[PDB]
Amino acid sequence: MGPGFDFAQAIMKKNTVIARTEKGEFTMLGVYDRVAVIPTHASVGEIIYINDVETRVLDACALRDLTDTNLEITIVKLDRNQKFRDIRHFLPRCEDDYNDAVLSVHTSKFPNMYIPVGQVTNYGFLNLGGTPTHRILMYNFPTRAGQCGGVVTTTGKVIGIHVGGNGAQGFAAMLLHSYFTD
Ligand SMILES: C[C@H]1CCCN(S(C)(=O)=O)[C@@H]1CO
Repeated sequence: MGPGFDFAQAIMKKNTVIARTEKGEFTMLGVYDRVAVIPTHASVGEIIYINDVETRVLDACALRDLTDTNLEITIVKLDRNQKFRDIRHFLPRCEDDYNDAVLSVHTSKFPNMYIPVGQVTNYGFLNLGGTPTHRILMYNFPTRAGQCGGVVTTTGKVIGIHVGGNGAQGFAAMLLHSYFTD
């Protein structure tokens, strides 16, 4: 409808795949080469389905901060025959608050879904499903099961991936440029 949705659509149409694990179907953001991200609660194994194609996992790393606290981001390298558009220049360098964010989802259940979530708070610490978690962003939208892995954008920035909710608020794990230096 506007430039927020325009930037979100541009990311969804080139930089997302549908990932399926034994824990369900997830929006999965491709960042560069064969490297993508997914919430750590997806429990990625040796094999994953990418757009319903059996795909070997070449590497999978559940990120933690230097306090050894969960970040809820898993970085996956996929045995895929095609590279993602490199979007690392749209990643923030620092933890921040944001205005006017969009959460975008693409699964079998929720295709071509875009949610204007509004103001995004650097919330920081969250007890997420019983697990102490750092670098959490919060937005005031009643997100539901099926939205995990959803991409959070502003105009010009890819800032996080949806990892949970409490029925009234939704929570995303930050994406930082420093996670994807090679
Ligand atoms: C292609 C296989 C990879 C290993 C796991 N299995 S399975 C029966 O779902 O456990 C996949 C079958 O589609």
